This record gives sequence, C-alpha cells and structure tokens, in this order.
Amino acid sequence: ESADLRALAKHLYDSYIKSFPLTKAKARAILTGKTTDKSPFVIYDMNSLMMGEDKIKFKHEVAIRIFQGCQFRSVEAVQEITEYAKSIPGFVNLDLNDQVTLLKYGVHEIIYTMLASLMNKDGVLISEGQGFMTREFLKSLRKPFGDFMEPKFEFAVKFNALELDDSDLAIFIAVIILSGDRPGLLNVKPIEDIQDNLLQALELQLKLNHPESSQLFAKLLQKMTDLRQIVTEHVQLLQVIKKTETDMSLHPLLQEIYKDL
Amino acid sequence: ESADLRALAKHLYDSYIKSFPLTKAKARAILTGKKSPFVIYDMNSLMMGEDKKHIKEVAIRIFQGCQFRSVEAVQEITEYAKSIPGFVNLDLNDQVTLLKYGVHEIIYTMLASLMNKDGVLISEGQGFMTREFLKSLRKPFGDFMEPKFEFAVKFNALELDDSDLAIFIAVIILSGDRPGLLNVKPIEDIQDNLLQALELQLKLNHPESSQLFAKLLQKMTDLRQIVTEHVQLLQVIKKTETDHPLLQEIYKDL
Ligand SMILES: O=C1NC(=O)/C(=C/c2ccc(OCCc3cccs3)cc2)S1
Repeated sequence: ESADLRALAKHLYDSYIKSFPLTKAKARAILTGKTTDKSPFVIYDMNSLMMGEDKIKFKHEVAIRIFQGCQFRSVEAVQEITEYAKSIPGFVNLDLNDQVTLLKYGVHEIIYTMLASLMNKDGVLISEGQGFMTREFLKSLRKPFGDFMEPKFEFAVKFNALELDDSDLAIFIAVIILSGDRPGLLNVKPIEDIQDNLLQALELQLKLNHPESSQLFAKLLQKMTDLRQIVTEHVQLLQVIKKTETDMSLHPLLQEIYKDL
Repeated sequence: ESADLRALAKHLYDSYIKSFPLTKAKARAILTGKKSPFVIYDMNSLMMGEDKKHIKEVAIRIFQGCQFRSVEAVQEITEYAKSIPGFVNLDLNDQVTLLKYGVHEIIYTMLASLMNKDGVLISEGQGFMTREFLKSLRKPFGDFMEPKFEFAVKFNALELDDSDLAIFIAVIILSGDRPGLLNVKPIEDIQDNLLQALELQLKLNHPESSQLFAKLLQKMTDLRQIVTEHVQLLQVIKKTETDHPLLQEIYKDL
C-alpha cells in the first residue's frame, strides 16, 4: 500500500527533526538572508578567525585547530546519526554486530550528505549556523590541510542542485544506513528487506514532493557514488595527516570507524 | 508514453546482440548450464592451453592477454555507443570523454556475465580460467582479478539478462559527471530517457523483483570503487614490467 509508505516517510521525517538540530531548512534560511533566522559571523581570514571567538560560542596553530573542530563536530554528528539510526523501523532488531557494521560504514556518507545542507559554493556554516567559514579560507590552509574540504564543496554544489528538502533527506540517509553490501555483514537478507521498503518510500516521496523532477530517484541514487569516493579520499588524506603531524590527536570514535579496507 | 521506451529498449538489445559476440545468455549456457570449455587451473594446464592471439613469465603474459581482450572490447563498446540514440549527435570531444571514462565500468560489468564464483570464461567461451589459479599469481598479479570476482558475485545476484544489461550499459556511457565534459545537458537528457527505459524494462521483465532498478543503480558505487582501485594497481605494475615500441603504443592504457 502506498499509504503504509507515506506513514513510514512521515515517521522518518519526524525522527529526523528530533535527532538533527540544524536542519537544511534552518541552514538555508540562514544562508539566504531570511527573517526567520539570524545572520552568521563570517570567517574569511585569520583576524576574522580570531574575532570569531568573541562572538561565536566555541572551546578552541590554526590549521590544526580548525581540523580538530571538524572532527569534534563529526563526533557529535555520529551521536545524532546513531540516534536517528535507532528510529529506523527494524534497525534495533538486527544482529548487534551488524548494527555496528552499518553505522561504521554509513556514518561518514551521511555526514557528507548532511554537510551539503550547510554549504553553498562559497563556504559552510559552522557552530550550529552562528558562524560561516569561506571556502577560500579553507583552501588557503597550510599545505596539506588546504585541500581537505574541497571534495566536500564540489559534491555539495552538485548535490544541492537536486533541491532536496529535509523530508526527502530523511528517507535518503535511512537508505544509506541500511546497505546490505557493507563488508562483514552477518545477515544480509533482513537488512535488504528493510532497505527495499525504505527505497519504495523514498521513491514515492520523490514523485509526490517533486512531480516535475524527472528521474530524481535515479539521480539521487547515483549520488551515492560520489559519497563513497569522498569518504575514500578523506581516509587517504587522514593517513597522510597522521604521519606528518605526529602531535595531532584523532578521536577514538572516529579512529574505530576508520577500519576502511 | 511507455511505447517510445519499448522502442529504445528493443533497439538497444538488438544493437547489443550485434555488437557483443559472446552474450550473457550464451555464457550462462557454457558456465553453470548445459562444447565444454578447456579449463585452466594450474601452470601445466595453462601451458597446454596456449598450445591448442597475443605473442616471458606466466603472470605477465596472463595480464597481457587481459589487455588484448579489453582492447578488443573497447571497440565493441564504441560501436555499441554510436547506436545509442543521440550519442553521435553530441560534441565529438564529449563522445571521446564518455568512452574514455566509461569503458572500464562497462568492461567489468560485462565481464561479470562471463564469471561465476569459481572462475571466468576466456577466448570467447572456449576456455575457463579458474579463480583460484588467478589468486595464486605472483607479486600483485594475483590481486588483479580478485575484486572483479567479488563484484561479479554481487552483481550476478541481480539475475539480469542481456535485455536488461543492454539498457544499463547505455546508462553508464551517458554519465554526465565525467571530467572535462563540454556540454553536460544533452548527455543527462539522453541518460534520463535511458533510465526511464531501464525502469520500465526491469518492471516488465522482473515484476517480482522489488526495487531492482534502485539496487542496480546502487551497484554503480561499487563499480567505480573497483575501477578506481584497479587503475591504481595498474600503475604499480608500470613499476614491475618495465623497458615493445608499437606494442606499448597499441596498449596505451584504456
Ligand atoms: O578528521 C575528520 N574526520 C571527519 O569525519 C571529518 C568531517 C567534517 C565534519 C564537519 C566539517 O565542517 C567544518 C566545521 C568547522 C570548522 C571549524 C570549527 S567547526 C568538516 C569536515 S574531519
């Protein structure tokens, strides 16, 4: 029944609003100058960086500080994604080892999917939308770190052209988590049973919410390819960073996810 | 309506049949199905294999044989592409770019048609090279074919036939995200037509296979990872087999 698929879509969106405090709708209102939401302080250079601590709530050399800010924010995102994952029907009923596997491989793909909501071609919201850091400033960071965000901006620019909203994205990230082709999965068939249902819900949602967007379903699914590539690029970059910066600490939670291979 | 889509589907199937001599249906007959192929499972059966055409060490020669055949397949794939409605009307640089960045993904998709969990057909179905033997090869040559095997067991589980694959091959070719494309719009416009035709095709041909369309598109992400892993390995070998002239030229890299 298409009715059961609408109710699932409604459940996932409601749980997505409950788990993720900075939605695409809030991010867009900040980025475009709406009266619903307030204006970000903009970090584009070192003085603006230093000025931002006075005006922005934080708790933080500059490339190292910025990169560890991103990783602390990533750790928080893993907390939110993990709470969203529990709400996807059937997920908590799976083999515990496979719940862990799905999270291990799913979480960064979702992080970079949702990061696109906070991006435009010029930069990225930070500190829950209170701040905005320009793309050029990030590209100017010392040698290595200078390229760590550019693959995220490039994808975001193409991803944001799909014009998805949070109700669309709620189902999409659920589809991402419940991939039965993740390495090391014990019981693939129950996982695939859930994804099948999630894919039907996503498909119906895209037809009703975007009835003039031809093959949006297929074009969104093709984007899954870009996410995989961003993750494997990021992992390579992290292997370099940790060799050139022996004094820089990665969070153990992210360190346990990065099993790659 | 759903009728122009059937035209597209049958047109592509027919051109696919003309363009690719060994189809999946025939490879299925040979493999796990009912002229049995000469099997290559060790060094002695390899040697007798060749004895009964490329031009030296065992592991190198097998890799060189894979190049010859893939260069053959690029020509089959190129001819098929020119049969996709609208492809020849695109910017010639863009046709070149779509083929350069697409033929690897298609080669490993069609190679899955010739594989099972235990080995791969070669020499137009006349031979079968066991997977275990390939994994047993020296240096990084034993790692060259293995990840295509793991893709192919996952791809083959979809149980696509040639009529399905004919439209999925075209979808891959018309990828609007290839680097360096000059005019992306008409490419995505064609691909959108192809995806529509692929979706109707799978719904009619596999009415019982829920969300087959989506599951097949998701296999793109594993294809590109395979291709990306492979071109890397391909570079490591540049630093194994070293200093051919016209031969080296013939096998540029694609
Ligand atoms: O080492 C790593 N591991 C990960 O999973 C990373 C992902 C990531 C998460 C958020 C990002 O936004 C930038 C926001 C901020 C800038 C300065 C203070 S806050 C950028 C990247 S980075």
